[PDB]
Amino acid sequence: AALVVDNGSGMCKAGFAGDDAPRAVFPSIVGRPRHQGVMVKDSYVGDEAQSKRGILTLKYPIEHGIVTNWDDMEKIWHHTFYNELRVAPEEHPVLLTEAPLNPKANREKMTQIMFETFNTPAMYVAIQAVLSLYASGRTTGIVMDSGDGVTHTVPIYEGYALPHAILRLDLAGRDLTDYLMKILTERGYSFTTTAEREIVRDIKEKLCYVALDFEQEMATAASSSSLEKSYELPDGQVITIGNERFRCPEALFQPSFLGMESAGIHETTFNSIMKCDVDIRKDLYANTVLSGGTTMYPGIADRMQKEITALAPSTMKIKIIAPPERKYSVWIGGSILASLSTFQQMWISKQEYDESGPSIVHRKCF
Amino acid sequence: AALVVDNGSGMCKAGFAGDDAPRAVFPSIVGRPRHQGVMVKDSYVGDEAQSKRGILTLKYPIEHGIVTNWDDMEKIWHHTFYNELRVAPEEHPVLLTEAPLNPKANREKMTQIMFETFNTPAMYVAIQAVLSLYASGRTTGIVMDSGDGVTHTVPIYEGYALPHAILRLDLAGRDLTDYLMKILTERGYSFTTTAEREIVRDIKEKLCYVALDFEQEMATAASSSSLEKSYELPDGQVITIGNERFRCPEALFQPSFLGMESAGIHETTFNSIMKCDVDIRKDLYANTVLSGGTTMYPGIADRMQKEITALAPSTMKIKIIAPPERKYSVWIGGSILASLSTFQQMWISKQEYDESGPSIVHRKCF
Amino acid sequence: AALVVDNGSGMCKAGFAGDDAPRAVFPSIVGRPRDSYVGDEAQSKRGILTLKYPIEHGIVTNWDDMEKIWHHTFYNELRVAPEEHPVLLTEAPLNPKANREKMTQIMFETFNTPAMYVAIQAVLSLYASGRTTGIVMDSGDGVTHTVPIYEGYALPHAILRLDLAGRDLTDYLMKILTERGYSFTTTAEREIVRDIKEKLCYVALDFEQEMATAASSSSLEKSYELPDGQVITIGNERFRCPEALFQPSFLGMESAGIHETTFNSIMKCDVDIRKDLYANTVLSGGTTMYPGIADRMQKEITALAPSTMKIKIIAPPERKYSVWIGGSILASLSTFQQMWISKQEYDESGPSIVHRKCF
Amino acid sequence: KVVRQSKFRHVFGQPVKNDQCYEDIRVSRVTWDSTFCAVNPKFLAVIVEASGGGAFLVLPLSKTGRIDKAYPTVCGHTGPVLDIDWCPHNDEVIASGSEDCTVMVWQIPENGLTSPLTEPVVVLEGHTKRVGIIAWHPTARNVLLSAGCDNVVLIWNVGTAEELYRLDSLHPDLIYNVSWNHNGSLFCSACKDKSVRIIDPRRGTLVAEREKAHEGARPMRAIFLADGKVFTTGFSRMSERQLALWDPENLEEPMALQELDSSNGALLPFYDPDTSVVYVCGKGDSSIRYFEITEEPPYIHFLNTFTSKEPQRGMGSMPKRGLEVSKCEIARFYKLHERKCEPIVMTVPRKSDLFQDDLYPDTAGPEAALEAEEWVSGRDADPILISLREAYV
Ligand SMILES: Nc1ncnc2c1ncn2[C@@H]1O[C@H](COP(=O)(O)OP(=O)(O)O)[C@@H](O)[C@H]1O
Ligand SMILES: Nc1ncnc2c1ncn2[C@@H]1O[C@H](COP(=O)(O)OP(=O)(O)O)[C@@H](O)[C@H]1O
Ligand SMILES: Nc1ncnc2c1ncn2[C@@H]1O[C@H](COP(=O)(O)OP(=O)(O)O)[C@@H](O)[C@H]1O
Ligand SMILES: [Mg+2]
Ligand SMILES: [Mg+2]
Ligand SMILES: [Mg+2]
Repeated sequence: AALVVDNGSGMCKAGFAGDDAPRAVFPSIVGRPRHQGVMVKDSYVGDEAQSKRGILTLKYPIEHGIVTNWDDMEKIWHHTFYNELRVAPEEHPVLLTEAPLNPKANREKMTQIMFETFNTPAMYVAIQAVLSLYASGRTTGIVMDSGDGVTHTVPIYEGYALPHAILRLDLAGRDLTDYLMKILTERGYSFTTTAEREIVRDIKEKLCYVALDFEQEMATAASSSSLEKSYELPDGQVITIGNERFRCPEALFQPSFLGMESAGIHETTFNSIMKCDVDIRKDLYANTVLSGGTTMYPGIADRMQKEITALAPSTMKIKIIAPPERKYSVWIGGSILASLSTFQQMWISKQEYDESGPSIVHRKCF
Repeated sequence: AALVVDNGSGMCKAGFAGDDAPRAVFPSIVGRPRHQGVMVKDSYVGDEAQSKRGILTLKYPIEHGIVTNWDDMEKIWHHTFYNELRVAPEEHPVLLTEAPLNPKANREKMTQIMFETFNTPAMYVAIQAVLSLYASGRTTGIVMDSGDGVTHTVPIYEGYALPHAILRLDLAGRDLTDYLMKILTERGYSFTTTAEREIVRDIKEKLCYVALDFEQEMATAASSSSLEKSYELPDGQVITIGNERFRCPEALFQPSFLGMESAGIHETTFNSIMKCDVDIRKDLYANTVLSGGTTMYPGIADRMQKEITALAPSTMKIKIIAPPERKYSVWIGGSILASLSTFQQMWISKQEYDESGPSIVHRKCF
Repeated sequence: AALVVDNGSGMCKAGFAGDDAPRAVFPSIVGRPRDSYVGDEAQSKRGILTLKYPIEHGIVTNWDDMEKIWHHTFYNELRVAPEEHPVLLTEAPLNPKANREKMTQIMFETFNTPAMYVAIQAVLSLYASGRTTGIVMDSGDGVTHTVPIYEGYALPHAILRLDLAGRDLTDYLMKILTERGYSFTTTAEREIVRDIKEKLCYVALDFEQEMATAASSSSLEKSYELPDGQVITIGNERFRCPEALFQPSFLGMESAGIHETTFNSIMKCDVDIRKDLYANTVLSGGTTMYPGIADRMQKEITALAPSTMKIKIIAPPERKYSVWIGGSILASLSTFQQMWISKQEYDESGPSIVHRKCF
Repeated sequence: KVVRQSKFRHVFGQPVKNDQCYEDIRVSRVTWDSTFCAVNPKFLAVIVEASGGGAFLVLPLSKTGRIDKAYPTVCGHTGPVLDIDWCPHNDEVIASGSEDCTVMVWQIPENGLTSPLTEPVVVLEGHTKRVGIIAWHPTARNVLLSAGCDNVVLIWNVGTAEELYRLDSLHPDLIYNVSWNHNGSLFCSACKDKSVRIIDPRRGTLVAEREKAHEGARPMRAIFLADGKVFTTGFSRMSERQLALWDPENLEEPMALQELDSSNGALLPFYDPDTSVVYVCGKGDSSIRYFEITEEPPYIHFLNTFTSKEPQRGMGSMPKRGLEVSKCEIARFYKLHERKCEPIVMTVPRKSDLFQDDLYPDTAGPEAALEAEEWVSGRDADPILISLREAYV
């Protein structure tokens, strides 16, 4: 039984190969107390830090897809194997996922930790974009992976990846959460501490949506109360939000709302296709696959369909593939790959690693 | 054998660690004769002053939790160890209790008196609100400690105290006793001397209660005599009181009766909860613990439940915990804590204090 | 003779254009019984009524009460008719566009003001310092803002807000004064504590060194006389109260101090303009009037900024009312007469005219 | 009687101000569980991450504040450095172990580095796998122990670059750490097979061994105390971190066995022979716990715990000679973050401002008692003691 672990910026999905959904999904946070104990555990990880967050300092070990603290990163992995999956890491091979264009220094640490700290028998690292294509049952298409830290567009054609056309956008769910906190203060609600960041993230995951026409939705919001929703805070207080429901997701298509000089996700996807050869752009237009939790907003597929169509030539057929389980597309693709009979030759044994080093994982990987 | 001493504004409780009730419970007064002796001891402390109070001037060494006279404070402690407990202070460790947000200057004097006047082998100072939580077997909840001098609301979550949310109310049993004396003169009974203050206090502890609806109760007392009760004075005279039974405790919820600007105990409890983090307000609503003798009025738990529910959101479950022995909750919690095997590391030796000073007691404490 | 009204979070500054100082400085509160008292009247009744802040955090939240304050300023404080003088209003940074239009609508329809102009408080502070590029640390009564300004335009994406200002320091001073036996709990005693804070508090260059000095001698003790003749003494509380600005953990706050907030806002700007903001840090607001706050902020930011960057903290002596004084100079200029939003223009473009005439 | 008699029951930690710290230090990203820091009364050595090969940053203690990104480093190894250790008898000599299968001994100039240091004094090549364990001999001069992943223990002679002893068939699995005893005659070692071994290097014999000392599969440590006992940190079957004390004359059962918590990360014990206080710092933990080892049961007394809000990547302990005696300081720890080295001051609260005779007994000096040639013959001696009263100001 092989383990498939997908480490993201905000969430960590874990499970067993062959299943249809991750068995363990918990936030990738480490919380530490910020008060003094008066009544006679110095850190909390995952859902335990989420239930005690009123007295904890929540810190994300991964920021923008960059591990800011490896000591806290090992806590997430240790919590995964022993507390969530409740399995011994030394008895099951582990399949890991990595972001596209992952630095080799980052990949070596992940390989080094798995083989020396957890002593896993076998290990393999796969591209998140490729795995998301496995879950959709395709060998050709461009995957717009938008998670919690960073957004990536990876065009894949007939099983061949094009690294030169991969574009990176430093804008994801965490930036949207911080923007929602900024615009909620305009309505009189102050969310400042890290514990209230998770509250706003819950608001964003429940009441935010992408408007087909942003300017038209603004006019309706200023002349009617049909788009207003109410949310209940943990203490029972009810807050009401109006145009903030579609203003926060609008930062994806208009990064200027955050003061960013880059283009929106629609143009990043379009620019990535244009960096490919002309003979393959037609297939990438009709096989645009969305992935990650930041693509779960209602109407984002329709808006992305509209925006790219205005950019692409009129003769091209634009098709946005948004499966309803795209939030776990990376993990589902990993479980499928780890169950294939042709994948057993891709395992890197622990015995091979200590006698060869990280040179064998740079090869046999992409 | 450890000693647990709970110095309150009006009443002093003492005993031994491991017991279930304080062995010595006597008022904290010092009485001095105000006449001249005609027949051939200049001060009386505790109960001996209460039996001779007809010729004495009774003074409380503590006023609003502030020591107004340290010379009289040493008399209370000397009476406790030698006359009440009948023990040698230089043989048993002493566990002391301090009010929340106790000034460091006041804590140093308690440290210096115990180690240089009584020469106790070990001493520890604990927060009264924390001890009251130990007796109820909880690590989470807001404690409203209403004694004789001052009322405190201290929220504690998972063993962590939040000092910034501690609210203080300068309204307690002594203010209610003085208010009862003021409103008893409206009925024709005049109590003015310090000896008659104790008589009115006994009336308050026996005939006063908290009305669920103050306005409805006043109408009932103005149209019926069912709420009238009789009390027998020490000289044999019988007095009858009507609406004064529930008007005196009503000052706790309406401090405007005393000309005060602050809000009632129900609003102080609610405001202290609102000062905490939003993620922990749910647990504080369901774990409101009442402590002190001023919370022993019949029907005060029902009134607090009704008042806080009107302030808190409808979705919050308000649960007021009022144990029947809450008059000794601070002492009972001290006896439990002093008997723990893990508490022996918190003792402060006399030898350590002589060589280090009061710097070590500010640490190791809260 | 134009009117300049600085809408502060806790204090409203009002006066006439061309004057060196505002004529009226009164608290911006509305009091209702526990039937409507505004300003010092709401504080004169003390405890019989409850106090509400409509602009509590620089952003207007209760427009019904905000109209009451403005009615109090024109008729009771300035003692003029608003329909005879142009009025220059000031707004906090990151003010929503809906609030700007509401202010325009109220001034032209409720007060029938002939001419109106709205300016940013942070921009006026920088201009009064003789600069067009810099970062203004506006620390007022209810809110603290660090507004980086480049070529006279504030960068909205880099403006940081801190809910730590003079109001929280006054409450903290009330809390730490009880450790000496004093008791200031009522509203009347709160104004006394604020008076103590404004006269005897100072920012220590080295807090830990200052605590040792205060605990080893009585040279830092100062005496203050209460309105009833009683005299109180304060020791280390003089520099402990303003220390909460740099160490918010003293108030149980997770947020960073004003020195880290200023540095964090600078790092949110373009890399090629950070060197100019480091050398043009201008303090503004009443809470920046503590002696020694410029030297402390200079020392703290230098520890955060790279050693090759030049840190210069600008503390003009008039920075307490720099927003209003900047408004009075600008509104009194003869050439400024053409940038007023006339009532005639309001009737044609509606409240939306403020977006194109005042940016 | 009510309170256990001790002098360090109230020791509290206090980090130094930001201007006394060391910022902008790219601390190493190696999974190896070492201290990552070595500090003497003169310099501060931190293992740093190099673009190619391996290097560690050596800077004078007075060089506080932000460190230049182009500051010269000791970059001579072709692989990342694993362990560093200052020579006890020479404040300017530091040995470094790396995964390039060699041990390099350096000579640091008195004022520090002006240019990057690439040439070492000695290149000691006797290991076939990576060397992650380095320990100088406490008494013998120029004697250095290096233990690599090839499960071999080697004794070097730094002055002559000779191989004094080779101990290859004594550890059947990977070695966690080694620690010399008081006089440097024996050394204890913790192995991956859950076994604690006490070894005499000169005779090449196993003096003692405890199989399954700690039942957990996670890494453990084993150190020698001044009285000759063995102090070990380890894990249980339920993955719960414990503490143990072992009597070398009776290894059947531990003298003490206390559990601390159920967190990950190896516990690195720092031992102070003068005060008999053991500081236990866990890699990735944000707290430092110190215990006092006495002859009264349970032989391991918990004193207190210094807590912070930042996990530590490494830790270095300043020897007694570099402490500020006049301020009642008994230990200084240079906590390593991922980009900063924050010294932490452990001080005994005392009212008197005079020199404390009881807190500061005679400590080992920077003068070697024996030499490599004499130690080989079989001579044994205690470290030369010096007085800290001269350092009082
Ligand atoms: N239904 C939803 N609507 C909007 N955003 C969502 C939804 N579900 C998850 N998210 C956002 O997706 C982000 C991370 O999702 P995921 O793709 O799992 O990231 P990662 O790849 O880092 O694990 C979260 O920060 C969350 O805000
Ligand atoms: N049964 C009761 N009903 C009403 N009030 C009471 C009762 N018992 C005690 N009190 C009041 O409680 C006050 C002090 O009680 P206690 O909590 O012991 O105060 P302290 O904490 O100062 O010792 C007394 O002044 C007394 O008036
Ligand atoms: N001389 C002074 N020293 C310290 N603080 C002051 C001084 N003068 C005023 N303050 C503080 O400044 C606060 C309000 O000043 P101001 O900047 O006008 O606030 P706002 O701009 O929000 O109206 C008051 O709460 C007061 O405590
Ligand atoms: Mg992802
Ligand atoms: Mg009490
Ligand atoms: Mg202002």
